[PDB]
Amino acid sequence: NEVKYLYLRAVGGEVGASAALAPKIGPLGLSPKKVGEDIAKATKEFKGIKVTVQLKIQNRQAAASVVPSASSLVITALKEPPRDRKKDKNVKHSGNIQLDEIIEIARQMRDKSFGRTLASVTKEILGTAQSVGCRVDFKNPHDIIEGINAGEIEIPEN
Amino acid sequence: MVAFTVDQMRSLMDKVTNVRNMSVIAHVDHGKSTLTDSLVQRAGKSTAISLYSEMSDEDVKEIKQKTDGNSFLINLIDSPGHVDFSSEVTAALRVTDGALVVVDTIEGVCVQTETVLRQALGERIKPVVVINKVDRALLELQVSKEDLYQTFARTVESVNVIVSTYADEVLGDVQVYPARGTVAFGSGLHGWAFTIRQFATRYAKKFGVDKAKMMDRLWGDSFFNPKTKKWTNKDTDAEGKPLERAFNMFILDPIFRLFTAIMNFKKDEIPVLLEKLEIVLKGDEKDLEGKALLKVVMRKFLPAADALLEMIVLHLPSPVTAQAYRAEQLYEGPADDANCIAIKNCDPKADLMLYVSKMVPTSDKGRFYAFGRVFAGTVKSGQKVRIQGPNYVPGKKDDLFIKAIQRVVLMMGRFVEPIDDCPAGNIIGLVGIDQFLLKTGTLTTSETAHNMKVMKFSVSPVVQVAVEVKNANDLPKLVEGLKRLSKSDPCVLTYMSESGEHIVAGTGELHLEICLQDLEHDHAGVPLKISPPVVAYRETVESESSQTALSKSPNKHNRIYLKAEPIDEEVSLAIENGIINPRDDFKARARIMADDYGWDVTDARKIWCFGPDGNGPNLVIDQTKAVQYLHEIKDSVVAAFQWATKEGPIFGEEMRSVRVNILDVTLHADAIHRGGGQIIPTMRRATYAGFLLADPKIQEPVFLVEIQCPEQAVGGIYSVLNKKRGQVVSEEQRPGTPLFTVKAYLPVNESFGFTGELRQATGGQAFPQMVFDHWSTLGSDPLDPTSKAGEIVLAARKRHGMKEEVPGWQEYYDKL
Amino acid sequence: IREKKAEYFAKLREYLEEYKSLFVVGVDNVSSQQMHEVRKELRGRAVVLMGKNTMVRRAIRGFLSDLPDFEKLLPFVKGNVGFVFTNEPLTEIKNVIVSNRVAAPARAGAVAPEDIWVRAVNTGMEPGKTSFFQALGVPTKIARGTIEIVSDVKVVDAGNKVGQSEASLLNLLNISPFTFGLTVVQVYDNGQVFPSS
RNA sequence: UUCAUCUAGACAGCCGGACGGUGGCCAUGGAAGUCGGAAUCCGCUAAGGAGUGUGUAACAACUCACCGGCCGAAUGAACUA
Ligand SMILES: CO[C@H]1[C@@H](O)[C@H](O)[C@H](OC[C@@]23C[C@@H]4[C@H](C)CC[C@H]4[C@@]4(C=O)C[C@@H]2C[C@H](C(C)C)[C@@]34C(=O)O)O[C@@H]1C
Ligand SMILES: Nc1nc2c(ncn2[C@@H]2O[C@H](COP(=O)(O)OP(=O)(O)O)[C@@H](O)[C@H]2O)c(=O)[nH]1
Ligand SMILES: [Mg+2]
Ligand SMILES: [Mg+2]
Repeated sequence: NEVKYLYLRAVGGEVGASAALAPKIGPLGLSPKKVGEDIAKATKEFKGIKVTVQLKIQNRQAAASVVPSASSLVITALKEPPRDRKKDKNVKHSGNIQLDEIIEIARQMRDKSFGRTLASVTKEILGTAQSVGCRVDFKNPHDIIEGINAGEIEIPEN
Repeated sequence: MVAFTVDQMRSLMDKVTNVRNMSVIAHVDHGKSTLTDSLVQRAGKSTAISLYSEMSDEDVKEIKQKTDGNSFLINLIDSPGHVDFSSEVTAALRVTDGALVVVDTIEGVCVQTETVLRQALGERIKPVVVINKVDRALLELQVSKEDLYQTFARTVESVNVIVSTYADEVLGDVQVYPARGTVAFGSGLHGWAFTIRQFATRYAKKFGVDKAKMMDRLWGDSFFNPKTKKWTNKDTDAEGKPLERAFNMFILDPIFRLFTAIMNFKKDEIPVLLEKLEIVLKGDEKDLEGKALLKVVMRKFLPAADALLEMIVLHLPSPVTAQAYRAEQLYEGPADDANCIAIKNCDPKADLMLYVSKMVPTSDKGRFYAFGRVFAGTVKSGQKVRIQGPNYVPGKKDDLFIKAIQRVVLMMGRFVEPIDDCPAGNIIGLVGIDQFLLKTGTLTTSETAHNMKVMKFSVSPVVQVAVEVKNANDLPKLVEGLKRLSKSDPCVLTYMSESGEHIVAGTGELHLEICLQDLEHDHAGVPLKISPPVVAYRETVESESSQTALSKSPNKHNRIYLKAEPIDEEVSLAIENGIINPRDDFKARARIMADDYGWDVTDARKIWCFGPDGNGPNLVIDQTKAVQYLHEIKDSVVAAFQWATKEGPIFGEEMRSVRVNILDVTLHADAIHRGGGQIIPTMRRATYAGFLLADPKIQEPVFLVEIQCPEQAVGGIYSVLNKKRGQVVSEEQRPGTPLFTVKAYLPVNESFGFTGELRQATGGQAFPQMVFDHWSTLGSDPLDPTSKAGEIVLAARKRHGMKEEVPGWQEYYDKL
Repeated sequence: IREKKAEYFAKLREYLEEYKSLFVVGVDNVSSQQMHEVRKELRGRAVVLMGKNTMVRRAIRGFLSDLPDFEKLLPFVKGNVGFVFTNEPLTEIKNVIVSNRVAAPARAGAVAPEDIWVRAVNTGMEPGKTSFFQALGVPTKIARGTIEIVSDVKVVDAGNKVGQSEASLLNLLNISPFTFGLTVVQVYDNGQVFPSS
């Protein structure tokens, strides 16, 4: 009924675990169950990945929407063809993400990000992707980052 | 009451609006029995005691209940504070309507105070709080005047946190406040207590100030501001030298001056204060020192027995008004049946509704009067009554008896009072039952009277100890003692373990030790010894019988070739709950077994028997090709499988999830050489041989344990579980309450003393319940005596008297 | 280290000779997130440079060779200070710097500059927080299933530092009593220093 | 003895900051720097570890690496006997 704002990380396209949201939402009155499917409605595209979800709860109504986050956007941009949950430990996902995607990812974060130019944000996401373990343009993200440094992979400052 | 009149209690009880059915609940040592003794002081296990209190017009009108008259009868239960007895307090809560919360001023709100209020507020009981041992803060902690007030405020605030969290959203306003008169303060040991509402009356007789407005001014941020006579609501700095509040300066101050003068031996000042407070003396109290003059003056100045019962009469509900919102809670039936409505009315002329909760011993072995609460109708001594069992369903034949009562009786202080009849909504016991009601149930008259709820309690029997007598010939006296203990104490559980062991189950170590003490001395009368119960294991395989098992008959004319299979657990679970049943028809039970469980269809039809006992979770498969005389030895083969699956070859325990695939059989032509005496031994040895090559392993039972614990103490759950190999499954939180619920798999092997370990690690706030769930296969070899699974086998064999080593596959196998 | 040290000299030299105006800002009790926010606001318009008080003095003292006028900067370079360089309408530059003030959360050990109070209000926190209030002695009631303080309590008295118990309750209720932001001690431009006012 | 830091302010001490992407990849019932395996990135930077410890069920909240404010001339470490 107010500006109350929650931030839960849930695997996409699935209702959050009871222990994940039911303790927090419900002290105000909203039953967890229909909130649970609310994230599912937001997360359809981000299904199979633990994405952040903002909750703008007001008048027993939770505005569920995926919060753009480096790890989430990078992996879902590659679209991560169906990842077998029972495959093995240390689920690996590297694929090959294009420069076009990562700079487009940086735009979605450029608002919140603290970079000066777009080049700063783009190398930032590449640093994120290295942790995620991807392969930007068949090359290590660090190598592209230093490539951006010595005027090799330019960034449209728009 | 010293034998006022047998009819007079009956006549007063007839009034259903002037009666108070309450139980006193508190922490273990917060003085609840002393307060109860002080309540019975002026009246001349938990047996109900009844109290009589008169009243006047002015304070009887100030009662938010439908009532008429000026005398009241109070029904009191002495509930136990120990968590190990947290089941009979639930029994008290079902049989009562009000709760007197005794609270320590020194210790405050403790763990068991937290628990009992949760029980009371779950059962929709209005609590009233009394803060006892206030004398301790005055003489031990030396709180002057303001620290005592602050402790009271902390105590009231702490109680209301419990109330606000656990009060159902049907009443809401059941919060406890001293201003409304719902909180009392006093010292039960010295026999003095008060309420600010009572104190507001004392000053009105001299000041003439209104009493309705003294409630919100004698408590809280409210100051008299003397030298000006203006009741300020804040300190205001008092134009300098900030002044004290009304609670300290009007209520606590007269108490403290009496304490200071009397304890400091101001013989000139004691009479001055006493004559000011209009007290009464005796012929020997003038010659009195401290610690005894203080007790007599305080009981006379502010009598606890007078404040407390008036506290009950005002705020604690009557039966006629609580059953209105409680009837749907005790009645699992619909809300729109005549029997449900008769509960709400509390009318003594409808069909009978008497919930028996206790079996009160009679000083005679096996008479056990049936204590309970009448809900609807009037019971008469010598009337046909339909007894219902806990699992009674009116639709079909169930635990319904058509017996009658011999005598309706009133409970009092360890004496029994027979009366002809009793109206609805009070406390009554019955003579002539305990041969027709094991633990609990209801006593009714209607044909559409469903039994009410089972009276769920927050605890469960989690401490398991095996019991058996040193004297072998004294076995029946123990089992007679066990059955007598099972009916005396309502929470103790006696049963037989799967290893033929007598098990006594209790809530905790203290409760179990109480019951075991009863066995040794009171109930059985025979000295018995107590040990941890023997865990019953199962024997399984985790491979495919690396080479074929070959066994020869004693005459060598018959040979059995077979192999072992690790049957899938889902199929094993299916068999034991009746999905795959031997009495079903083959080629149809096979189809469910094959299509719905992934097995081979041909094997599914070719079923010979289940083991053990003919319906166990073990299988024997006819994998044989065409062969002459299988069908004549089929009976012998299944009998040996029953033998082999009942006593396994590792340490003699039942087989589980073991499939025997009989690859080939070679039988003599003449039946006299392939009889039972030749096939039964050879199949069992072949099965024993087949088992020992398919990586034999042992299965331990695993408890499914669920614990309710508050947030502060959840850490102890994981610490104990991770030390006792527990496997945490899931967590949840109840809506609004901070109570966690942890579901985990705690192995039965490492499950003795777990509750004692859990209670110490969580500070007693954790409440575990356990039930057998499944069998888990240990990964270590049970034939390696130095393995974690091979020490169980070695230990078990020694206890059974078998040898230390396990006979290898070299035995049971014939070289061919 | 010296090569790294000389690089800051080069950066300071370049700024000193390319930005007519520079803002001497006191950054006491200023968080790093706050500093990031200020730089974002001033981005494009201006550049913020911090450094070691002694380092800049030696840098400025040496730079006097080409740019003598900068001598007047030195005496005011003391305490936790930084340099915001701009070529912009200073008033707007000054406003943004001194308006980014962010209320720092109450912290245990910070000397209280006034009398912190917990006024009677509907805190909105669920009843499992009464311990925090009970710890400080604050009288509370549960109205509408939430903590309601009954009476004014002075949680911290002026002067005496915020205790751990004091701070914990205060951070729950968001009663942060001290705000910090980049304050300006001097303004240099057109080769002249003068106060912000 | 060797290697380092130091008037471009060293060590100690007191006080301020110790961020953003980001809840980095994961499995884990839960793990958000701090049960763990692998990876040790980028931006803002005077500076901040995909975190040295306390702590949590996990968050939270403290703390230290790192940089600053004060002071002002020396100091630290590892070795040798
Ligand atoms: C109310 O309490 C109930 C259950 O809830 C509880 O699980 C308890 O468990 C008892 C055991 C039940 C297991 C299954 C029947 C197979 C093996 C049995 C056990 C081991 O031998 C495991 C638990 C613990 C008991 C051994 C160690 C003595 C069991 C037994 O009765 O033998 O049973 C009582 C009757
Ligand atoms: N000083 C003081 N001691 C008390 C009071 N009430 C109980 N006690 C102590 O508690 C002990 C037994 O109390 P009891 O009523 O049996 O505790 P219960 O288990 O709650 O019934 C006695 O030894 C008393 O010293 C009280 O009001 N004041
Ligand atoms: Mg007692
Ligand atoms: Mg952790």
